[PDB]
This record gives sequence, structure tokens and C-alpha cells, in this order.
Amino acid sequence: SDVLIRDIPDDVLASLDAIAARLGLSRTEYIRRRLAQDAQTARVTVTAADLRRLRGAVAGLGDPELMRQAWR
Amino acid sequence: SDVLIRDIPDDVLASLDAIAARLGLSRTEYIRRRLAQDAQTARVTVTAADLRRLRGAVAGLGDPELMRQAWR
Amino acid sequence: SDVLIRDIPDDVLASLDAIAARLGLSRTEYIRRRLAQDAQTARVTVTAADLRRLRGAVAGLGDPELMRQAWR
Amino acid sequence: SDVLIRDIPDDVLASLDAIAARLGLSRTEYIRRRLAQDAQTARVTVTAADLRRLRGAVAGLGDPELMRQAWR
Amino acid sequence: TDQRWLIDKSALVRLTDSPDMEIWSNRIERGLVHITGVTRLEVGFSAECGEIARREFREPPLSAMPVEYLTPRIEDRALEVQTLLADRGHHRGPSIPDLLIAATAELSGLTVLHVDKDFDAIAALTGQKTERLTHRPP
Amino acid sequence: TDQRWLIDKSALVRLTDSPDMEIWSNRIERGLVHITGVTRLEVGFSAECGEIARREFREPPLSAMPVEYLTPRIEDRALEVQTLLADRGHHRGPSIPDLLIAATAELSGLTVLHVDKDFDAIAALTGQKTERLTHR
Amino acid sequence: TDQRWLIDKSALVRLTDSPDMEIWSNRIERGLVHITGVTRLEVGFSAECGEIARREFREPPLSAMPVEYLTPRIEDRALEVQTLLADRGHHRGPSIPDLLIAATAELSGLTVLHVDKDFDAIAALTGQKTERLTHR
Amino acid sequence: TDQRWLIDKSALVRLTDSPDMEIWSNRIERGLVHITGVTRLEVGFSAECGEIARREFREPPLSAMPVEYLTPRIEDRALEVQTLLADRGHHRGPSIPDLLIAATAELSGLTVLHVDKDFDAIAALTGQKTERLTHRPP
Ligand SMILES: [Mg+2]
Ligand SMILES: [Mg+2]
Repeated sequence: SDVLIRDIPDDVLASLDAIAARLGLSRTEYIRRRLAQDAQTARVTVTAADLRRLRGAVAGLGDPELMRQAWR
Repeated sequence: SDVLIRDIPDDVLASLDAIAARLGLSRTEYIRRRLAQDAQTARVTVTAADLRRLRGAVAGLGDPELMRQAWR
Repeated sequence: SDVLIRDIPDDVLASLDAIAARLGLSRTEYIRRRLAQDAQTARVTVTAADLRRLRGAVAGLGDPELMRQAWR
Repeated sequence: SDVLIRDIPDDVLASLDAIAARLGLSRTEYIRRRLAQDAQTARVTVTAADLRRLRGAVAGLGDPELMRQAWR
Repeated sequence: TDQRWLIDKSALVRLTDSPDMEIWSNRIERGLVHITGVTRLEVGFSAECGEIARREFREPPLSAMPVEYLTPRIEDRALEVQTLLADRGHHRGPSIPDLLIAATAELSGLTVLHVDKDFDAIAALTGQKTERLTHRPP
Repeated sequence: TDQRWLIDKSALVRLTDSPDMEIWSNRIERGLVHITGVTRLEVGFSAECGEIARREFREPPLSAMPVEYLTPRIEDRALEVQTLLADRGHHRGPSIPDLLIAATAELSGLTVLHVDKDFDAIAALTGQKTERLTHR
Repeated sequence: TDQRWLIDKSALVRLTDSPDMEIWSNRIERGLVHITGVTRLEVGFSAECGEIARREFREPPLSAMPVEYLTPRIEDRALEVQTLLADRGHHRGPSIPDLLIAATAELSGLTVLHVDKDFDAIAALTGQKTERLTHR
Repeated sequence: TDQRWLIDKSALVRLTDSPDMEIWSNRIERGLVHITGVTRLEVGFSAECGEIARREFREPPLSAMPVEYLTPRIEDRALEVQTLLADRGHHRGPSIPDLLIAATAELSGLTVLHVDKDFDAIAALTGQKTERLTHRPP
């Protein structure tokens, strides 16, 4: 989908334009790639061990009796 | 000026939203700050002599009494 | 429909803002919810017989096992 | 100042109009008074004892040495 | 006075047996006693059938109680309080509804009205105002 | 695809045992599996201590699940659905959390992911989309 | 009147001893005296334990003071002012908190309320409004 | 790799004396080492005069470090961590800048790079990633 960013300072835009040209990219292609790269860097990994660890830590969620207490 | 960034994939948008939420910023305030950050970072060679020059200028960062004074 | 409320004193606005902030709502979402709350509250005589009727209908609120079941 | 509240449901508005008429008030006068009354109910009282209690609890804010440590 | 209350299920079901029944009827009539959406769900669960529930919600006392709905900050506060109580050795309690009612009252400036000692456990951490409904002496 | 899920406690604790574990892990990584504030309180209730609860919320998979909070419309819808169940003699089947998760999913555009037949009872009244986790 | 204040630690701890105590108490009740996030961290540092800190933040007067948070423009302005002081040989007078409180007030439209001459040094560079608390 | 760092004052002043100096120069050049606005104020405080500060900010390494500014949630987190450490017996520390740098790194997904044992005290509560800069062996 489309995202409108308002009130970006002209000095920020001029620097981004110069950065993008050095990479052979338009301003908007550079911004799209920069945000995609950020998202890849932020992405979490969910492993089988993570899921086992959770099950062990909250095994009581599969206990109707404890879940009884939990809701008064 | 306003910039419209078109066709951001859903998964990229989801990462942007998670980051913004974790920081207590709106989606658009986060993107504005991230674009400023990028634009304002120099692309520059960093040498051993640069690190030694910096240490001589900021040696007081290693003086615990001076740093306690900075925070009173 | 939209309602414009004119000439709200600064100190009233400050209280509205503090309340909204404490709840994590915007100023306008808070006011909308507060106006709904008022509009939806009955102005009605409340008798001893009304309280006794209610107790007979909701006696299970005093059964700890039933209430534990409600929350599983 | 003026505050615009958007998208108030017609059933909420009709109830508020009926409540206001019973009190001899217009809709907007009723809303203004309701919000002012809310603010009065929420208002905090600051006593001499509150201020003494704070001073005792954070006497260290008047200690340059401790405030030294605090800022590294 | 300026005081307003948030009524827990534990007090709602015991009003008729309090020596202060009539005082509480009058305060409910005056709009001073609020109720949560969660407590309304507990009322529905307790009712024997749907028509009995519909009746209670359209009649006094429940129709006279301003409804307090949750917000994201209240939900997060309930979780924070739960975790802080776990640091202090609480295990398998206070209940989820008790945490949600207490956090609603805390952030809204309401006194919790109850007959449940777990509100004391929460107030040991939050310092919030609570009131225990009076009982008939045995 | 536009499909997103809201995970119930009954599926959360059984993911480690699903033959579809890998596909669900990938969807969680991408933000496609949301969780309610009420379910987080259930996780905390079950944890043995505060240290373990804090750890669970900051590590995957919970750290990767966006939180869906209640609204007045959702709380009222849960109560409406409860009353319909009660007309049929079925309202002490589904719990208060089950009602709140189902109404959140219904009004926020998510598919409930579960291992709890009470969601089938609710869906027979609401017509909403639900999915049962495969598990061994 | 349109005047609002931002209270420094140096005034906060001396209010109990001001002949203007009553007027300041009334302004606090009305939301006219704001406080920074940094000053709240200073309050917490000074508290003897966690119980006492929690109490101070939930009781008056701190419960009645709206919080003014930092922004990039404020953090950069503090650094600019620090560098101007350093040109004159005066930058180890005002602390980092003093700079951050002054820049917050300057850019957010508040008068700094203090008992610390370092705010007079900053104001001689910025031209911003400051007020010294009367105290005995 | 995906790893990014937030450099504390304690590591900034010791880079030139680390056996890993050149590795860190290269990571700073690649934009992988961020710095806070608060740490920039500490750099200015330490500088002997304003022109020396202006020089450092316009030259490598500082000009190559992406700047991380505070947000209201970071400021509130620092206060929460301070209070939780007070529950566990910490008194007159960790410092205010240490709490602000750690909370920035925690909510931004950055590893704190430091030579300060108080980041271990914070990580005992938060579980966040930290890295101690290597020192030259005596
Ligand atoms: Mg069930
Ligand atoms: Mg000073």
C-alpha cells in the first residue's frame, strides 16, 4: 500500500537524493529499499526450540483446572 | 515537502508498525526520524588516527568524577 | 455527526488531557467514550427489591468454582 | 478553545438532547457543564504536608554530590 | 462527596445482605457506582438463561451503573501488576478479572468496592483506594 | 494473501506438537499471527515466577505477535454472543476469554486459531472464520 | 494567563520552604507546572527504595505535573547551547540535566522554575524566560 | 551480520586502546555503530572548548555514527528499570545516562557496547544484549 510522509525537511531530501544517485537509484526506489532492508534486519527468527521452551514455561495453559482459577 | 512512497509490501509495513509501536511513535513520525537519521550519517573512511584524535579530545569521559559532575 | 464544543476553559482542557493520557486514549476518543457513557446510564429509582431480584438472578457470582470455570 | 468531536452516534446525541432539556439546558451547554464537573471531580489537592513529604523523600536532590553520581 | 466506586462481582452479589444496602441503593441511583464490561460478562455467565440476563441489564440496579470499558493502557497495567506480584511470591492469583477491575479503577480514579481479600494484595503494590462492603454480623 | 490469525491459548501451547509447525513459525515471523491482551494475562498466570513471565514476553514467539486490544464494540459483542449461547443452554461451555478472543477476531478481521471446540459453538452463531491447529 | 512553568529539581525540593507555597500549590493543581522525564529519573535516583519512588510518583505534587518529553530538536538545542557555553569557558557550570530542562522549556513554551544560577547563564545565551523560586 | 551496536561513553574513550581497534573502525565506517544524543552531550562536556567539540562532531568517527534520539516510551522504560533495580536493592545507581543508553538499545534492537559493569546489573533485569570492548592485556 501507499504511505504519505508529510513535512520532510528540504535538507534531508537533498541528502537522500545525492545518496540515491550514487547507488544508481531514484529517491523513491532508494527509500523503498532502505525500509525493506530495515525490516529484514529487524525480523525475528522463531525456532522449534523457542516453541518447546514456551510450552514448558506455560504448560498450565493446557490445564483446564488452573485456567479455572485464572478466571475467578 | 511531502513524499508518497508507493507499493510498500505488507510485511515491510508490519515491521515498520512493530518498530513504531515499540518506541511509542506514530508510523509516520518513525519514518521521518529514520530518513533524517540516514540522511545525516556521513559516508566516510574511519582510521586509527581518527580514533586516537578523538581519545585526546574526550579523555575526560574516562574521569568518573567529571562524569558525575556532568549529571548533577 | 460532529459536535463542536466551543470555549472550553484551559483548566478543563488540561484535566481532559491528563485523563486521556493516563488511559492511553486520544483527547477526542476519551470525550466520545465519556459522552456515550453518560447517554447510556439510566436515570432510575433503585430499590431494595431491585437489589434482592438481582441477587437471585446472579447468585452464582458467589460460587468460586463457577467463577473459576468462567475464566478458563 | 474549541474542540471538534467527530462521529458521535445519533442515538448518543438523541439521549444527550433529552437529558439536557430536562435540566433546562441546550445540548452544548449541557456538554460544557458535564466536562467542567468531571474536571472538578478529578482535581488533585496539593497540601503543605505533601510538599514536606516529597522534600523528605528526595532530600538528595539538594545534594550536589549525589546528583554528581547520578549523571556518571 | 467527590468519591466514586467501581463495583466488583464480590460486592454486587452481597449488596442485599449488607447493613448498608439502602445507602448503596441511593449511591447507585445517583450514578456514583460504575461497573466494568468484564463484570457484565460475569453477570451473564452466572445467569441461568439469556432472558434472565437481558432483564437484569435493562433494569435497576445494573441499568443505573455507568459502564467502564477497557483501554490498552489498562490491559498493559494489569499485566505489569501481575508480574510485580509474581516477583513478590504470588502464585496462581490474584485472578485475571481482579487484575482488570483493579487496573481500571486505578487509572480512572475510582474506589474498588469488593468482598475479596485479593484486592488487598494488589493494593500492597499499587496503593490504590479500596472499600470492603459491610457484612451482616453473625 | 490478506489472511491474518488471532491465536488462542489452546493453540499457543500446542504449536510445538503440530506437523504444520514450520509454516506457523514463518507466519509468526512475518507478523501474521496476533495475540490478545487477555491471552497475555493467561500466559502470565501460568508462568511459575516473574522472571519466567518477563522472559516469555521478550523472546520469540510472543515477541513477534502484534497485540490486539479490546474496544467497547468488542466487549459488547462478546456479551451479545454470550446471551445467544445462553438462550440455547450453552453459555457455560465457552469461557469469558473464549468470548473475548472470538469477538476480537470477528470485529478486527482475523481468523481464530485454536484447539477448543467452544470456538465452533461461537462460530455457529456468528458465522465468523475459525481454524483448528493440526497437532499430534 | 497563558504562562506555564517547567520545574527543575532545585525548585521541587525547596517548595515546602517558599513563602509563595500556596500560590505554587494552586498552579500545580491546575496543571500549570510541568516536569521532564529526566527530572523524574533524578527523583528516582534520590529515593531510598523502590516503594518510596512509586509512592512519590503517584501522590501529589508529582501526580499533578504533566510530563514534558524530549524530542530531537530539543536534544540538538541542548548540545548547541552547551557548545556556546564552552566557547566562553562556562560549560562545566551547567550540567547535562540543566541543559536538557532549559532546552525543553525554550522549545515547548514554558518558563523554567528553579533555584540554580546555571539557568541564568543559559538564559544569557538563549534569551529565554526563567523564574527563581522564593525560598527561606 | 545483522548485528548493530549502540556505543556508550565508556567504550568510545577506550577504542584506540583495544586490540579490536581496527575492527571497530571498520564497523563504524559501515554504519553499524550508533550513538545517542545523551552521549553526544557527554562528549561536549568532556571537550576542553567549543571549537574542539565542533571538530569532533564534524569528523570521523562521530560523523559516521547514526544518532539515536529519545522517545517517550524509552524515557518511561528507563524509569521502570530504575524502579525495578531499586526493588532488588540497587542504591544510587546505575547512573541516569546508563539507564537511558540501555533503554534506547533495548527498544531499538541494538547491542550496548561498553566498558561498565553497571550494564550487567541492568541486563540482569532486562535480558538485553551487551558487549564489553576488549582491553589490552597488562
Ligand atoms: Mg473453552
Ligand atoms: Mg546546576
